[PDB]
Amino acid sequence: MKTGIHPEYVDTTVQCGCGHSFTTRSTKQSGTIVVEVCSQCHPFYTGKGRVARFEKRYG
Amino acid sequence: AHKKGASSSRNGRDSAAQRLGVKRFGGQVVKAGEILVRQRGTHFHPGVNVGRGGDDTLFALAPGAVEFGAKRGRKTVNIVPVARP
Amino acid sequence: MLIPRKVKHRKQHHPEQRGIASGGTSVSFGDYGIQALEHAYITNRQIESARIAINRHIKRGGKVWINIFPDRPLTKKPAETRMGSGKGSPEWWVANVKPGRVLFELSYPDEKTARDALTRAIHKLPIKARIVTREE
Amino acid sequence: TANIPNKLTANVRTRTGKGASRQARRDGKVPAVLYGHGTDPQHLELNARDFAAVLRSHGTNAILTLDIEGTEQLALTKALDVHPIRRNIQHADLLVVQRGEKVTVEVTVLVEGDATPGTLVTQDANTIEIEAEALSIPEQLTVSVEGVEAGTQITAGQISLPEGVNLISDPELLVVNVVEAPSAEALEEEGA
Amino acid sequence: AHKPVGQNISEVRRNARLRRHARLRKKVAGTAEVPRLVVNRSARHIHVQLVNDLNGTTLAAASSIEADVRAIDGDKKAHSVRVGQLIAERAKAAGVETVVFDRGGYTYGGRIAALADAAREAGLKF
Amino acid sequence: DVRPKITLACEVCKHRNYITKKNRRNDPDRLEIKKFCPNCGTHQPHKES
RNA sequence: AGGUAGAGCUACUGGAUGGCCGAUGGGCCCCACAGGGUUACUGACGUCAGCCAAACUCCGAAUGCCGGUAAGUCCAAGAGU
RNA sequence: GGUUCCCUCAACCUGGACGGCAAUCAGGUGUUGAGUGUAAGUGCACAAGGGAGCUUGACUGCGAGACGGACAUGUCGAGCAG
RNA sequence: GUUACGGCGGUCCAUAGCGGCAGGGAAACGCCCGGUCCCAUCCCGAACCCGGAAGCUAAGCCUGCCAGCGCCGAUGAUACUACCCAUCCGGGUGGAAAAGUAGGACACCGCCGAACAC
Ligand SMILES: [Zn+2]
Repeated sequence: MKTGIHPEYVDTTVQCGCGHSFTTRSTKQSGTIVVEVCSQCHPFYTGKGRVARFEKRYG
Repeated sequence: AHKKGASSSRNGRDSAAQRLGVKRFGGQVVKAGEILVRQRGTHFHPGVNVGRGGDDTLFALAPGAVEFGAKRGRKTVNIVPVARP
Repeated sequence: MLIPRKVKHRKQHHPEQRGIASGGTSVSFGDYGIQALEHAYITNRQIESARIAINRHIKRGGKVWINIFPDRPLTKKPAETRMGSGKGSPEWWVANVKPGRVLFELSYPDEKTARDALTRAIHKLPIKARIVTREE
Repeated sequence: TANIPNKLTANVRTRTGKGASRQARRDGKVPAVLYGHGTDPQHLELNARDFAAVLRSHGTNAILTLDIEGTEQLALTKALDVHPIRRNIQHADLLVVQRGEKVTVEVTVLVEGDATPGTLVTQDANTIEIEAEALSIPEQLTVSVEGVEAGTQITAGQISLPEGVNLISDPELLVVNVVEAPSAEALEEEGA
Repeated sequence: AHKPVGQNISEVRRNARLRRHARLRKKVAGTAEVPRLVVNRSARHIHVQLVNDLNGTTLAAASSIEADVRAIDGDKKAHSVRVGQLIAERAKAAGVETVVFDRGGYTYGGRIAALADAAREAGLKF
Repeated sequence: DVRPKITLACEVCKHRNYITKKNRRNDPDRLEIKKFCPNCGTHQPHKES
């Protein structure tokens, strides 16, 4: 692997709303990201806030 | 028929003959540096004790007698070291 | 009239007229055929006259094959001019014929009409010929 | 098929070449070659009138019984050299055979019958390859065209063969192609 | 049943090495007075020969298969130096001093270079 | 003249030693080449005159 | 050492006859798209059989040419350099 | 251009966002049908074809031996020294 | 000296190639495991390079048998040809193809080195 031409590639972790967690390596210098739909969340992988205001007005 | 026009030929060119060919045949005794074959490409490839010129001309690298052989489908020209009497 | 769609070299030497035919000396498609007996150049204007004489004599039935095609050109230079100053332009197309070569073929149900239909075509060619069949 | 072989007399050639074959043919003989599995070529001479007599009544694949200097040999006619103009027999290749030996032989096919009146019968393949034993080669295989109408193809796979005869040529050759009779407007459009 | 689709990496390596070995042979030839030095580097051992191409016969040949070479506790490069010294002794004992190096289709460097540098240090001139 | 004739002179003794041609549009600047100079007896830089 | 005469081409470059196969299109019905088939068809690709060429060749002589050797003519070719 | 090292094309089939016969990508068949600045011919896949690093021999004094030739011209060349 | 063994070569470089079937891991030849060290990618430890020894003969390699495709190919006959006869035909002496037929063929030879044995 060459020295300078490549960008940074540092460890990171991923936290998702379903309680699932990751620990991988990537180029995100922040070292941690948040994801709102993951493999565990998606309905298609599980076999299955517009509405917030919509229910906050009508009910 | 009785009507006539003007006609001519646009051909009529050629270049000088180059005198290319084999100059020393099999069995001939040659000196060192003697031209053997004149050619364009490598129709004949060099063998043992034979070089190649700038224009693909094969000459003898050592005195001896000319031999014609083949090596993996390539027509080669070789020099054999005739023994001293 | 038959003309090739294209040829590489348009002005060529005269075809040689020596020897007997090396191949194509037997009937392969039809039942009857015409076999040449001497050398000549057969122009495309005599091939078209020969195959119309066959068609008219048999009227409706039967099929006609032509085994020779006018590939080779002959050049004629302009009339009433001296010798030299180039070479003439091609004027007509010929087919080098040698003895033994089969020119035309025909497959017709009967014999008399089929055999007489070929004789009418022979009288249109500048050579001598004969009628041949598939038997030995 | 049971065939009775034909007796012939063969003489060993004293000379060979083109100056000695022309003398042989000018005399009334034909040069011949008797090779075969025995690894034993022989240059012979057969009478021209007699050799052509059996060929006229037994096909090209005749079974010969050559009498070479008093012995008897069984031979098969392999190839014939025929002049294009004079229709001579300039040569004859003969192959030694034995009884019960399977030989690949190319026999001829004859079409017979009268199809639909408005149809034209055309034959494409003149001969087909046939495997049979040395004494059972059919001298002719016939195919019948009767009641056949319009576009129809009697492929080589439908040709009946005598028992004990195999088929070397594959069943894909087109032997007879029967089609509609060409009209007078179709004879003019062809060949122009 | 199973049937591989493409060439293995062993198939590619074997005949691409000989493809660039025969390319090298266009100039390097072995004479009885100036023999030709072959080397066959492998993942395990290394071999050398002293070849004469006019006769098609080899004169001397050292290798790392010998039980004496395996006694060395160094790495593969350390095993290559000893082979580079064994061949020099056997070549000089046969009256050979000048040779020509035939690297065999490998990159000159590492175990290939360590063998040649030890034979140059031990008498052979190339 | 697209490809004019140019002369190369040694940078030490300034002797015209060679003559050649270059494209004056591909290479607009004076050519710089190391050439053997017999007068000096060694290889010296040469420049277009 | 050739590449002429000859021959050969499913061995290259071109020419080119008759069948079979049937993609693609053309035209039509398939109620319009899409959604299956039919033609005396232009019918590619493939294949069976018969061919042609000074500037085509998978091939290929006879002569001719270069060199060596043994003799022949040798009171002559009235020879070669 | 010199030199050292490395590679095999064209065409076809199948799968892919624009993308189509035909752009970039992947796999397979593929022995020369591609390419060689420029006409044609003889060659080149062992590559003379494609890629990369360093460079100027696109030198000086010479040149045994030959090709070809009415002459004047023209062509090849191992090898020695710097 | 023996072996289903490993290198380096050869032959007017396929009679040796393509394909199909069935088999081998003693030492070697390989796949294989990694990227700390020399070294490397116009991106990638895929390749080149280095350090190793868990698994495997599934591939390369090697062995035996098949004539389907390629390759070689007679004898004889013919085409052609040199010289010579021959008043427009043709013939004699010498040479002799291409295609095709019978057939051959799943290579042969040499120098080293391994393990076993002596
Ligand atoms: Zn100077």
